[PDB]
Amino acid sequence: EFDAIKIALASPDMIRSWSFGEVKKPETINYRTFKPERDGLFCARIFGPVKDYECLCGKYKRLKHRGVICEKCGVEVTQTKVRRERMGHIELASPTAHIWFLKSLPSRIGLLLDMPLRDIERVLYFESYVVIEGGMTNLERQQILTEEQYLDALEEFGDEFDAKMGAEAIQALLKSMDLEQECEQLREELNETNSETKRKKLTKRIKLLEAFVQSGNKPEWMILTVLPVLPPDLRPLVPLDGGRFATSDLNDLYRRVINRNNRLKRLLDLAAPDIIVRNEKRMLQEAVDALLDNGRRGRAITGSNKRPLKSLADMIKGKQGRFRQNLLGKRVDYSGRSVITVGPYLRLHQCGLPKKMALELFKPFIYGKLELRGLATTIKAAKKMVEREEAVVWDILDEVIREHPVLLNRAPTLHRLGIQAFEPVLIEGKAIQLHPLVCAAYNADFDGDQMAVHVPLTLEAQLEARALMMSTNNILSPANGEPIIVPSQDVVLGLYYMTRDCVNAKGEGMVLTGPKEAERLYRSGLASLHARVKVRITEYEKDANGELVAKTSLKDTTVGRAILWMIVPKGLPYSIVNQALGKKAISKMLNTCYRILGLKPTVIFADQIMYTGFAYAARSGASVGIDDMVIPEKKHEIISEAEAEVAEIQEQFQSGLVTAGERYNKVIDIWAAANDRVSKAMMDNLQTETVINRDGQEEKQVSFNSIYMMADSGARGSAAQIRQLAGMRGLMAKPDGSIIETPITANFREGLNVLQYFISTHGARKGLADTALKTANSGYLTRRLVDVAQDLVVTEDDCGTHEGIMMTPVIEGGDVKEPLRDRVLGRVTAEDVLKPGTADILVPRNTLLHEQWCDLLEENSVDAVKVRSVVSCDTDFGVCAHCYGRDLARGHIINKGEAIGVIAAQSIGEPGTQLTMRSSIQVKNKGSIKLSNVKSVVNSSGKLVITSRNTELKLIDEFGRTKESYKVPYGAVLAKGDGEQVAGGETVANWDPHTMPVITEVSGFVRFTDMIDGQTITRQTDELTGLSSLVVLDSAERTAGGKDLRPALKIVDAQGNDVLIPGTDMPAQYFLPGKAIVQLEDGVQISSGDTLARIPQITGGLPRVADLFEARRPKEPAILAEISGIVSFGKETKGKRRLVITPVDGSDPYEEMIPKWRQLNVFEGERVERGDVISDGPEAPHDILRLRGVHAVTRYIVNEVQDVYRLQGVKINDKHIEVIVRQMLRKATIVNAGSSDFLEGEQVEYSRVKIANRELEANGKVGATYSRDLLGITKASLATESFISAASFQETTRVLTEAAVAGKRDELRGLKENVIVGRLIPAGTGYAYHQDRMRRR
Amino acid sequence: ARVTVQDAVEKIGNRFDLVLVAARRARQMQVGGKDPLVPEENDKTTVIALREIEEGLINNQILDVRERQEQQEQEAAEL
Amino acid sequence: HARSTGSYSLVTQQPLGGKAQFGGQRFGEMEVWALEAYGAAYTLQEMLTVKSDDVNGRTKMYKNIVDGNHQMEPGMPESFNVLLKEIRSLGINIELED
RNA sequence: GCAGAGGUUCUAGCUACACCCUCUAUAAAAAACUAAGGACCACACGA
DNA sequence: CTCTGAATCTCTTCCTCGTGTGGTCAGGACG
DNA sequence: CGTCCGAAGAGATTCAGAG
Ligand SMILES: [Mg+2]
Repeated sequence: EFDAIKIALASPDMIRSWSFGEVKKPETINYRTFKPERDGLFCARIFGPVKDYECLCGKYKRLKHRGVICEKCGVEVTQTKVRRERMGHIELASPTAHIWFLKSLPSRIGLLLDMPLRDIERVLYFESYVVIEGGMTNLERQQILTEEQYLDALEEFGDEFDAKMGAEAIQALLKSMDLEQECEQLREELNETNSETKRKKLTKRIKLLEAFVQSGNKPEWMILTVLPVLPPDLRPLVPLDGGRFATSDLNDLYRRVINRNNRLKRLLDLAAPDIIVRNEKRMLQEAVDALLDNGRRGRAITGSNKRPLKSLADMIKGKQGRFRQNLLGKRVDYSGRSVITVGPYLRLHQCGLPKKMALELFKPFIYGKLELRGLATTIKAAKKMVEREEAVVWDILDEVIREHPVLLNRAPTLHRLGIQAFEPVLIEGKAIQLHPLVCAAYNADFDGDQMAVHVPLTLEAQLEARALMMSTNNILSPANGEPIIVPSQDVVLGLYYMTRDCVNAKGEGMVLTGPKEAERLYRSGLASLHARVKVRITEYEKDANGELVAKTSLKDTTVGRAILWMIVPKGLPYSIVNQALGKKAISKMLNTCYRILGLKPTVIFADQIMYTGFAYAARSGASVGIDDMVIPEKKHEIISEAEAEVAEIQEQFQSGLVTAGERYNKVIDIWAAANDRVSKAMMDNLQTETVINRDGQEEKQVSFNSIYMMADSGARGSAAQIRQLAGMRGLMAKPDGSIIETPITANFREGLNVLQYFISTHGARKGLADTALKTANSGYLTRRLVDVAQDLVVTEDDCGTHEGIMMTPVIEGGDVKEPLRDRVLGRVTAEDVLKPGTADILVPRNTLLHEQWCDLLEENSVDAVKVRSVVSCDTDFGVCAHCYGRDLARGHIINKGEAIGVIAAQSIGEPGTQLTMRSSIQVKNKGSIKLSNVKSVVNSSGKLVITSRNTELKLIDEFGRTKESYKVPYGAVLAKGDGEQVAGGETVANWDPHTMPVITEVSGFVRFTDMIDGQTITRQTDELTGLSSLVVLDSAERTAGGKDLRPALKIVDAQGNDVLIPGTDMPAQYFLPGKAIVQLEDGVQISSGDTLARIPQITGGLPRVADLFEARRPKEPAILAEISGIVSFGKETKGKRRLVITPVDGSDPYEEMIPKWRQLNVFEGERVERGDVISDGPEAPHDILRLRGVHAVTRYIVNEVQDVYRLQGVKINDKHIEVIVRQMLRKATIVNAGSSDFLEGEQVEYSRVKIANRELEANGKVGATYSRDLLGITKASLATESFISAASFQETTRVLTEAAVAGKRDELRGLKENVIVGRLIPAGTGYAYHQDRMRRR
Repeated sequence: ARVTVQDAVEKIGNRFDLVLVAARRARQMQVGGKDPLVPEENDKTTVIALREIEEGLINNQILDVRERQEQQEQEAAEL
Repeated sequence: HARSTGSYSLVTQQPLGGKAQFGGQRFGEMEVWALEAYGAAYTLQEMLTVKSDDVNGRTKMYKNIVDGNHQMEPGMPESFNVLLKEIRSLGINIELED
């Protein structure tokens, strides 16, 4: 219907145009009669008639009298709904500043005038006079002059000089100033002054002035002469409550504002003394401030119940504001709620639903069908028929529920699968029945959990619900390719009990014709459910070109595993049902079924497996009892040993051999050892103790105990959750987190001591409070993630970009956390992968890596695969399908259009509730060892030493893959050589953790140059070996006398001539910094790789993810080499040491300040490339993006957040993190304007500058260069081109103020904009409509 | 009756244009007197449109050309 | 708490804060995001416009469903008009281009 | 059946979301029928 | 003496839906 | 019968160290 939305500063004439009148009486209504006040806030003439086409007097009461006002009262007669849009204005006697521009953080009014805000709101509050047009005076146009100084000026500036005060005075200033003149005046100060901070302030002023010379806005408009009022129906009298008519809302603020305005009018016409008039003007200013934004001053005006009364800005911001309460998400009709019920008889495509709920929700449909069939002539009679619940109504109801999906909806819809469609099955009752499989997807319990049901109305709505939202269409969660409808708790236990074996069970040994015979034997009761019997199966495989071949063989198995064979579809092999079939096995089964058979066979197989699991779990009778949890017989002796050990430790501490700290550490260690021992004893008693024969003498099998079956199967439970039942509960921590010295030895099968239960409830309360805080933190993170997203949809199909990220299996010192098979699956490569054979196109350039390709990758032993990343995509206002990859919910490429920003945000934020809050190098296995970027010189010991700093051991096996990766500290000696085969279990590199060696690159004679004993390095004594060792004094500790001279170590030969670096004219000098112990004195020869000086030397929870996504700089940021070159030092650590890096070829205009306490891994004789770390500690993403590139920072953040998610046992595909990061760094800064219109200081969206410079480079012109910058989610979201999106997120007042100053027009084009407006969403079915609309323009 | 729309989306590889075309088909069936080509089995319009798409005889191109022909004989009705 | 049509609120959000008072459940911001994640732009649009606050839209949808033609007359949410009036009343002209 | 009135009932009924018939300045042979309002703050609880 | 970095001060939220209750400008008398 | 009175981080704002 309508084009883009624009926002601008409201001109007073525009306000007059808006208003259909002018309110004068403060009074709203009469109580004598609910008729509105003649000139009050509720008024008929100003805002239209109260009743539908009736006047106040009632002279005209029919529709034919529309468009004519009354006579005695002169009120227009029209619809009452017109009263919801007619506005009015208040003619303020004295102009009042708008608080939004006044008390803004940047202070629009103050910044525009380039004067401090203290002065501004001093002159607003009538306690200091500004000097309008000072002219031929000492005082200037922008000058403060309080009462006494004003009198001092007045008594001797009695000329025509005038210095107005108040908001009128600032209006005078704003009128006097010319915006263009100020811009051209400040341009030369911008071009001249070299101060960074000062120029930053000048640009901020220039931006404000430019945003007013471009937009049709006048600076004077900020001061508001007329105050608009809302339509009365938007701020009504509130329900009568028996005539009480009372609520502290806008009506009250408007009443007080009108009262003050009338008082000012009376005083102005009365010519009251200036002090009283000034006080009343201050009161009016405070009233307008409270009206617009209450709480933007010290005292928030308070209504009844002594609470801040909601203002005109409290209803546009916050959770209860109009945006997030009525636009972003709004209540809906055709909706009902009830507790949920299992109802296993249902299929996941359908759900149970009460008759009353179907009758109430589908009332219009029932009325329509009744009218069509003629059962009721009219809607009114049909409605009565629905009330009578006549039997004919139920038959009609069954017709409108045949194929009408409903949207089951749980309240905390964390992710996409929170709401799913279902075909309602009419059930008698009052509880909605939810299919058991989708409970895991819903994260829904059956403990009073309630979920709303919504009824799609239009054919488009029902049809898209059926096509997309059906549980049949949602098998794989959007977070990862793993199935989401997997048998979760009880059916998995039934399958696990089904697929086991006794070594001697009834009916074991005989051969079975097939699964039918197995079912016949089990049901007849003459053969046990799980007995090892050979069966004949017709296994079907599709190894042909889609054709299924039949293989018949006698596979040894059990009866229970044979039962499942008739359930599985034809394509699945028998090797998947021949195991114990725990939770992981069933998940792998369902994934293979989805990837082989498809979707419909997977749905049918899931339903059948659910049926059989439930049925045979019922037949199993897998109960729980006291005898089912066994106490280890060795638990008593383990407890006795632990008590003896703690007694010995306490006795040692009493003597004084061990102090408190080491005693505490020893006790904790020995109690942990006892806990591990008792846990192992419990597991042995729970899975090994079972003794059962084989018709022979004796045999031992895996236990059939109830708790072991319910825990090992993965049905429900874990290692700690089973330890806390039979074994020692373990050391339980205090509130602060420090461990109680004495653990809760007693388990839950036995009783607990009162102190033991006190520690237990300490831990439980800590966990409950942690969960209560963590769910709120995760909700906030999900909101931020969604809103930094929601403008990113798959707009194209391909971009032809060769860029991407090189996907490599992640190694964090240990084993392979995620193999490349599960890391690149579903993503489209960027360049051809090759096997060890070179120039081999194993996988072509632009083929999606499905299961077959990934399986081929593993057997070809690939190491690193370059893949097209969503970050590297060059598509504007979206990304292409190929750069994203698989949908992760359907086995194909992402559909052109589907919104992936919201999918990624929900996938990231869903596990937020599941998160938390608080040497030597040894080879592991056999394999080759090669080093990357390594410089080594053979020493006299035959070992290997490293000259580079980022040498990093990668362990290559005989397959060519990197089994292990270890970081090599500088100077660490390597026992083995390059490419030397090593056997797992022996250390290859070892070093002193508290020592930084200065090992020499080339052996030879070293002369002590600039070494003075007494001034630079004092010869300290030694009380340990008897031979003194030279220790270099610290620069801060040593005086300036020994500080000016530069310590150095010159290398010479036997003839005394200097030795130069191989290939470098610079001699191999070495600098010794402070605190460097030099055992080797002068005249001592040094071999290669010999140490010269022995220089001596976190969170992973939800807050870590929040910091990572907000791009928070760490408390101790790691310094990275901004430029590549040699290192030089400047100041003598005068408070802040400065470091300068100069390249061999280029200039050195970069200087960095480094505090003394920061450890430096770099010296002044080595070459460091750009991005190499200098200090130690966490590195901010901003520096990584600036130096190492966008791909490097994307990889860093993806790896960090995945490692955070790894510890909690939750897996999220890296594409979600990648797209969120792409949305994070969508802003760019133009370092050189070039020929583009963009200014240098200006930062613009990367899409804008990319489009502009690609257009400029399309022809002979040269495009402008830019510098991309990374900013946090909560900062990228507000800093967006859409004002209506940033306003809806956070800081609504600031965003709206900046938009109104800018005059910027929102073009919609984002999911959340079109949601707020209420039009089609450019995400799914609306994407085609939006692209048609664009192509029609 | 139908449970899943898989074969339909292998017929129409968009999963989004499928909804639009079947919605147009359902609109033709309800608002107009159009007879569904697959005979119904006591099925609603929104599912019989998906049945029509499943057999492959109804999609965006056939629907567009069919409505274009209907418009053509609509001009030709008055000669 | 099942409901089809009932009395509406000040902002004209139809469900009227569901309780004893006959109400519809708040299709909150999380559920809107969930539909956005799906390829849902018709059910979301209908349930954020013609099912909640569009007075002309609501009346037309009711008349259409009782007629038998489940056709959405989109219109515009009245909550957005309320927001426009509230932002204008602050003194910030926010309008639409035709 | 769109601007009004009348009719057999029951003050009033003209599509008000709304139910039957008449015509453009005139009132009755006729059974099924009728109503279109409604906030915030706190508490407790559930998931 | 004028900015530099740094301490200080101020703003801006800090989940998402339900179900029961209860309390809320309060003009007041005079032409 | 009507009518007039913790907490956590970011950014602006001082504010300060050093030549
Ligand atoms: Mg539950």
